[PDB]
Amino acid sequence: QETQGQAAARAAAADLAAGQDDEPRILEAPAPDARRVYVNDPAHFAAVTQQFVIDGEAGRVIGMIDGGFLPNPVVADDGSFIAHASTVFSRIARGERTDYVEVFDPVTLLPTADIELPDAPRFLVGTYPWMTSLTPDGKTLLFYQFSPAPAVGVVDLEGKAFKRMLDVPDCYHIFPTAPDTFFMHCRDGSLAKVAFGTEGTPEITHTEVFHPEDEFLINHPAYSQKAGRLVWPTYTGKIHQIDLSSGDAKFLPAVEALTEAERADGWRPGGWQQVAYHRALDRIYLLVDQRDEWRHKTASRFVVVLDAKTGERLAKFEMGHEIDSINVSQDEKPLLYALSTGDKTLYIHDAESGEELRSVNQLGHGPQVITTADMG
Amino acid sequence: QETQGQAAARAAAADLAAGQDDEPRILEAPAPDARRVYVNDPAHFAAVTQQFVIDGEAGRVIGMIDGGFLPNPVVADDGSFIAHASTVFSRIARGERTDYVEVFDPVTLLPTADIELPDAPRFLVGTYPWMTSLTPDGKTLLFYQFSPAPAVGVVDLEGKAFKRMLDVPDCYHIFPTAPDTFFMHCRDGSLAKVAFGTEGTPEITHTEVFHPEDEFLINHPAYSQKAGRLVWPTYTGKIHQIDLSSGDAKFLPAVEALTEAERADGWRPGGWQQVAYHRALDRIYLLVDQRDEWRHKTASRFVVVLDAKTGERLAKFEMGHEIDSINVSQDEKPLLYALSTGDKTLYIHDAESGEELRSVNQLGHGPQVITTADMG
Amino acid sequence: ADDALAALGAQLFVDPALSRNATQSCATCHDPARAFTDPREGKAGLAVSVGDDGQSHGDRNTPTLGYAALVPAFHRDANGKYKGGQFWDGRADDLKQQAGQPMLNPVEMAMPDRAAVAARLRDDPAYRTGFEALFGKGVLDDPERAFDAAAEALAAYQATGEFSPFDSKYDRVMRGEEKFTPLEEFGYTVFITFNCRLCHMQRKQGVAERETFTNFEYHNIGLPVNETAREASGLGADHVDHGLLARPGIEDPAQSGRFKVPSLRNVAVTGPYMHNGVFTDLRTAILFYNKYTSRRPEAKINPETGAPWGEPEVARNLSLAELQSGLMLDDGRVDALVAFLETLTDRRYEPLLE
Amino acid sequence: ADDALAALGAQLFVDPALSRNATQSCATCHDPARAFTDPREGKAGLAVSVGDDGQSHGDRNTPTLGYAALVPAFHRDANGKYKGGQFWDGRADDLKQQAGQPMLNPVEMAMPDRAAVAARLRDDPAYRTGFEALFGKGVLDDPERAFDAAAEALAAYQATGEFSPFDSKYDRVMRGEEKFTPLEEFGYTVFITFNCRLCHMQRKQGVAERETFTNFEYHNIGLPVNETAREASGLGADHVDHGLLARPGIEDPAQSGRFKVPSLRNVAVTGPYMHNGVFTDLRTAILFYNKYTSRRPEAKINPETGAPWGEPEVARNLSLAELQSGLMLDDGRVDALVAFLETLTDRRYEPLLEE
Amino acid sequence: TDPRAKWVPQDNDIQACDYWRHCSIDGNICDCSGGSLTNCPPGTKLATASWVASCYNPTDGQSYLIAYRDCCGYNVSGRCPCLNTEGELPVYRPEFANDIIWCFGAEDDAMTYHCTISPIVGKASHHHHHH
Amino acid sequence: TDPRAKWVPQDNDIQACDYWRHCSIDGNICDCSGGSLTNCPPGTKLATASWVASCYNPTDGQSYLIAYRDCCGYNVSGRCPCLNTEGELPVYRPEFANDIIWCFGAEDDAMTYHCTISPIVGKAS
Ligand code: HEC
Ligand code: HEC
Ligand code: HEC
Ligand code: HEC
Ligand SMILES: [Ca+2]
Ligand SMILES: [Ca+2]
Repeated sequence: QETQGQAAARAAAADLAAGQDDEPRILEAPAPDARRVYVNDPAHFAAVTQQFVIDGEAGRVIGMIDGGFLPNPVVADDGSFIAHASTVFSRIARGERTDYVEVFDPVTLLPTADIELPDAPRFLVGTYPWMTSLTPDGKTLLFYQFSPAPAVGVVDLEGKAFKRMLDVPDCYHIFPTAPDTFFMHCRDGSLAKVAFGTEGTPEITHTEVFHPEDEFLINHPAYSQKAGRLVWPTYTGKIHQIDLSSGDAKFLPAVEALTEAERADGWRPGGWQQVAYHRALDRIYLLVDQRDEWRHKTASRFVVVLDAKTGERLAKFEMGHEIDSINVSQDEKPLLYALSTGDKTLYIHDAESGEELRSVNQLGHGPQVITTADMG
Repeated sequence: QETQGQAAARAAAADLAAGQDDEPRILEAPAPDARRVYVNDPAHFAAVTQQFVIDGEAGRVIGMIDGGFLPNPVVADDGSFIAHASTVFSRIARGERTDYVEVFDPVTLLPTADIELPDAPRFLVGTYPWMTSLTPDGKTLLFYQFSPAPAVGVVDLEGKAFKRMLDVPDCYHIFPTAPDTFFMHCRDGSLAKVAFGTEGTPEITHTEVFHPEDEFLINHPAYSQKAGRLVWPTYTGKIHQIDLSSGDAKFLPAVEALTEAERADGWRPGGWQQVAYHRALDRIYLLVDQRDEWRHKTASRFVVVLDAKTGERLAKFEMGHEIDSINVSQDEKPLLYALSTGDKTLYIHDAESGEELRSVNQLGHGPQVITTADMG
Repeated sequence: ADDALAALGAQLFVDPALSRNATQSCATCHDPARAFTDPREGKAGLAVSVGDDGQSHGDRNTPTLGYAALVPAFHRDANGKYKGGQFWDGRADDLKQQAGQPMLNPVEMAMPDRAAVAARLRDDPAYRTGFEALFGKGVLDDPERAFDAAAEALAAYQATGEFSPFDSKYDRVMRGEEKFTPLEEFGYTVFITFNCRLCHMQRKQGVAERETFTNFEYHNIGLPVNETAREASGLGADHVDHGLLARPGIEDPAQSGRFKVPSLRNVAVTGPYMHNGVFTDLRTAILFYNKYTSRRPEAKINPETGAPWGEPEVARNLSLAELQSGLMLDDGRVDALVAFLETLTDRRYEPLLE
Repeated sequence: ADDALAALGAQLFVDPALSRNATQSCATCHDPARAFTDPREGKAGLAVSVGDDGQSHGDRNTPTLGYAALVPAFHRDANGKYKGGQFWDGRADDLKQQAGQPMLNPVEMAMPDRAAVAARLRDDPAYRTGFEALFGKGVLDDPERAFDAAAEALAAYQATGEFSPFDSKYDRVMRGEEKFTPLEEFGYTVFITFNCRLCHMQRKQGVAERETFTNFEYHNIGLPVNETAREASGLGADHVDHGLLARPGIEDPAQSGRFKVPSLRNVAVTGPYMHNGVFTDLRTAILFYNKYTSRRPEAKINPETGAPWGEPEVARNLSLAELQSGLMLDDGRVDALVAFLETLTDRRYEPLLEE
Repeated sequence: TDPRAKWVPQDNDIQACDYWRHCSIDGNICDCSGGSLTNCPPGTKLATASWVASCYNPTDGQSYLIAYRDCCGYNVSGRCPCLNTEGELPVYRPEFANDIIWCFGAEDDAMTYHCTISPIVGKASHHHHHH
Repeated sequence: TDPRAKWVPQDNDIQACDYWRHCSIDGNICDCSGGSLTNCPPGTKLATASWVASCYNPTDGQSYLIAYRDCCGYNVSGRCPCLNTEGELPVYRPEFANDIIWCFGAEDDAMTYHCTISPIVGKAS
């Protein structure tokens, strides 16, 4: 029952009693681990923003990173570094725009690379984790550009330089599969495979169209790079699963997050990061609630858990709060992270029972995105 | 009785009914007037900040102005422009610091000057209005520097250029009295008069000590540049009045804002801008409440209004909210502005009766500074 | 009255006796069978039309008369933007002022003067009766009254529901009578979300009673010269078409190179496109807007030539704020836009789409 | 035992017979009437001390022995910072290791060897009695034993209350037995809020039991050569005092130019200042710190000479992080610091404050 | 106050998030930071890009096309925040998608979001979203 | 809770604004953003400047000098905001003044305010 602030008072009181000296210094964050979790605050389109580095076990903020306008956070699955694509202006929200990638050391939180992106090429949009993406080898960062056209930026983190813009068709999101390959989702209902050598056009292949014009796929699919699993819920909780672990897109069976009855009863997914995917347990987590068809971005009070292989429901948690985004740690007995944009609190649940263990409040103005590293 | 958003709904429905056309465009703000009021939001040390331009008569936001770290806003009394001294960094809160002054057109709110200040010379402090100041002719911006020593920076707004840093004694605040002259309050209990040129050691004179080492003069005195009146409360609601209209400091009779019984009962001033002065009425307004002596920065729920000549109490207004900062319009039948940092709300009161008339909410995160123009 | 006046206009419209050699009428160039445009192949293809003399070519594409009666009279509005009038350069105030100009233009109908016009009206017993019933006795004996009366009859004829039937698929969809195809609705959406609607819409906001897909303003979209048309016109390789600045009374250099926003009604069946008929295909006209937005190497290239569009005939006063929308139209959106535009074809010209 | 060993040290401390020509004792250079410092003039003023031969000058200022017994033995902590020891360069581990050195130093007491020191001690019947009582019979017969025993006696005597009485006004104020003047209290507040406390306070945080106003670390503050002292000492124009790097076993080039943070106790009476006695006035040692903070031209000027402070003897490994505090000390604060530092004078030396 | 409930349009207050024209607005109503229903606040830049929505008007029972537009080049207003999603489609259908900072074509390449205006551009009539 | 009441120190929770060492703190408690009671969060820079207060320690009945120090070069943390003013003097007595961003001396010229630490430096006299 002793809180961290209380234990802290006791230790400080004891150091004073014992006459213990200690040097006021810059603390190092604890080595990244499986329970480390990052919460990004897009601050409702504020010109500057914050990333909160959280120890998920202690429910303690272990550091912070400042960002610009709608930055895209990335987190190297192996823990070696974090990075983001950010955007600043010479006069708060006006004047000369600089888009840039920063790479950070994960314990000092110090920037180790700062890479300018030429011609302000970032897609500025409410934050979608897969609009900016690390290749599996951590050597390359890929960001989406929408204007003047769909395009994908290649950033060399190893050489600390921007390389070039790739042409793509009318497609969206970026899911890296190899040092030189990523898939996108296209308007025509297909996925585009993009392979890029070092020069000239990329080689763009399309898959078969895998959903119709009237079946709407969410802006926040779950993608496990180490699995190659793309998990894509529709507005109705229909979930498209696309395997990418052979290099090409195999389409897994389509599965339903909600029952026929529940959908008739008005149950729909809703929120921001509406879907989480645990890699080892091959499991899907989906933020759902009873809502109108066009209330798809509102908070949800329930998480449903289903086996990705079968589609069977494994549990349904009443979260006890207005949740907008979820994610999971990728260790055994994982935590289920439930972020409330409204509360500005990360509620940290046991992913097995759905029980609330601890929470971390005051996480900015309108936090939305949870990222974890898949360190296993 | 009908709200502004109600009237707008009504007007918009009538235009639609009558097939009325209108070009979507950038509005001009209405001409600045006596009941325009500016609210600054230092945002509790946020690296970027907002000023709200408000029509106090309608209680409407008519515009906003973006700023950096703890800017110092100033407002030409004649209405011709507003400006601020501001601070930005190349990577949100880290990297190369740029201090600059912007001047803005008060109706388009466009910056008409961006003047760099060399060697990052701004004093970074919770916003004291009188730590940056316009000379009466509106041609010079003066800004305080603390590090490495007390100094004062001269910015030519007309020629749009930084002029020089002036060495000053161990003194604080800048109350301009003339194109080339300003007073500061000194550690030794004197005022220093500083007369400066383009080059050469400034002429620095001291007034006599006007208070003992144990009377504590607040960081937000009210100064009517047009009246040359400096109204300086102490921690006890004791008010120093210095008349600087002759060009030299004349010490006015001390007045007590609180009665002896009130003081015996723990009434003390408290807040941020605890004092306002109405020039034409020659009235002092002091934020006061029952408080412990070291709660001098907490909100207060009461305003006493007292005749500046006699120290006679004219009113004690129960504000009905947690008010940190007060200020007044300088026209007849003035508005008394009462900003709650907690509520993020400007409450607009009839200054005669103290009756709350209207209020403007959602003013940033921790707004603290009210500035009005003295136009008449 | 307005009935009779229009009926007289109907007669005058198809009467080649209003040309010097009696070989052409309004209808020769504004052919009712081609949405009131010229089907006749000439030196420069369908870009420009051939006058009464059988050789003289104009320097501008012959525009449709459909919906032209919806355009306001020429005026400068309160934003200081010119709006309305007739001709690509707005040099005529209204349909009435315009009517007389082709009759007396030597490169077109080529009557020497109003007298000669009145003389040909006097030859026709049906004109003596028709005119005299509407304008009074001896109207045809006075060249000024006759010419004016003819122009007025022509203007009234052009204002009949026959020129502006509002019976396109678009019209019927907006009446709720039918629906857009998925592609058409996408085209519509694209048209109002991308820059198009900033110029090809009657209003900035609200609902247009009789939409004709033009705000009646003047813009320079930076088109190049049409080589063959220009050659065929005989105006010279030195010549620059200054658009609106050519209207007498317009002196403002910011108007040089600006042309009236054409109504996009029946656009699908009135190729070639723009003031000089430089693009044969509708798809090309759409594509041309990408040169201001797309950074792809193909945006700089006219698909009809396989070569750079060419420099603007007038390099200045380009509507860059509107044109540089920072958004490219991909193939899909151009397809959508073509579909949408085809729905602006009048009922009677729906057979002409293929 | 504890008192007797100290008492033997007291005898040895004042005994000139430990010098070659018998003119010089510890008390000669470490004069108890001047807070254990050298009042004598040499060729370099009071900056450096003159040895027993009456010609030889050292290169460093003779420091107080007051409070020197509060310094820990020389060591490197986990920080990688060296701390403690004796001498300005901390080349002696502790007091006992230090004691024997002035004795055998040809520029100082100048005894040829340990055998010659023993011989002198053997000649005095009070020493035979005193030494043998504490160290056993025949101690004075063995040069190594006799020399070590003397060093120990001398160490023990320096550990007495006599040397570290903690009866300064500062001490009195901290016991609550009186109060600072306005100036002294501002002085103290400045000392703890400006960079001084980063070096001249025992601890980084908490409360020191016996504050001696030094963290016992080694810092290069970028001091110039003291030209006259350097001339007098005869080490040459090309000689660099490397400070801590000159300690045997210190090889780290980053230690060059670093000196032990002196205790500030009795600082008002132990001028001139710094390892080379380069500054005469207490005020001048304080103003020296403004060279790193202040923008004004006068911050670069030594007010005792009217000339630049000068180039640091060792331009590298300066404590710029600490020294470049971004805040200048105005004269008000300087006066405050002087007044505060004067409170650090032991009681018996308060009369010396006047002059 | 029940966020999941079917959104109920009103035609009585443009500053409230249930005003009929705001049916697929994301961000802040310009009328609360010194613009108006259909104009930008001073100092901002009007984007030429729009996203569009058919919003049912409770008053006349007609569905209208709202081509929303962004006023850009200021930090977010922080006043009258609203997020509605009537007919809102995912990003790959951008013409109906509202997470996008629709600041394209703004003067000075302004690309920061301040607030959004809600002008009517016609009377339709979609397919994925009709009344 | 009553903001105007005399401040009552506690020595049992360092994240609450009534922790005894925070008697004249202004800003955010560093312990709330990855620092500790007397250490800066990672990525920030420790100022060498400070301001002092005599804070009563209700554990031992002793007043201690707390020399506050800012962790700098980050946007304000936004966690555990606090503002106390025991013995706080106006700006002209900067030794005891706490509106000032006391980031002087921080590495890399960092001058933005992130949070404040609360180390003891001596007993109060
Ligand atoms: C030789 C072919 C030809 C003939 C005959 C001709 N026109 Fe035209 N018409 C044109 C051309 C070419 C233009 C464009 C001229 C310009 O822009 O300067 C034009 C323009 C117009 C316009 C303006 C439409 C718009 O959108 O600006 C109207 C109305 C018009 N003509 C009606 C008539 C009438 C009525 C007659 C019979 C008196 C007639 N025309 C005779 C070819 C012809
Ligand atoms: C700056 C205003 C403006 C914008 C934006 C604009 N247009 Fe135009 N449009 C014009 C003008 C002016 C002309 C005639 C140009 C000329 O010939 O000088 C024109 C000509 C056309 C034509 C040829 C029609 C004919 O009768 O010859 C088509 C088709 C067309 N536009 C469609 C579009 C589409 C589709 C878009 C959106 C991609 C668009 N325009 C954007 C103003 C504009
Ligand atoms: C020639 C005059 C002279 C004599 C005699 C002398 N000293 Fe010293 N003392 C010095 C000088 C000079 C230094 C500093 C030199 C250095 O740091 O290398 C010093 C330094 C010391 C220190 C280190 C103090 C500190 O804070 O670093 C101690 C302890 C000391 N002496 C004790 C003694 C004792 C005990 C004797 C008698 C055995 C003695 N001294 C004889 C001049 C003298
Ligand atoms: C970066 C560490 C450091 C800081 C900060 C520092 N000092 Fe020092 N001080 C020293 C060192 C080391 C010496 C010895 C320098 C030498 O002689 O080589 C010294 C010497 C002195 C002396 C001469 C003492 C003697 O016996 O010779 C005085 C007086 C002094 N300091 C006062 C101050 C004051 C006052 C401040 C605050 C403005 C201060 N110091 C800040 C480390 C520091
Ligand atoms: Ca044509
Ligand atoms: Ca000395």
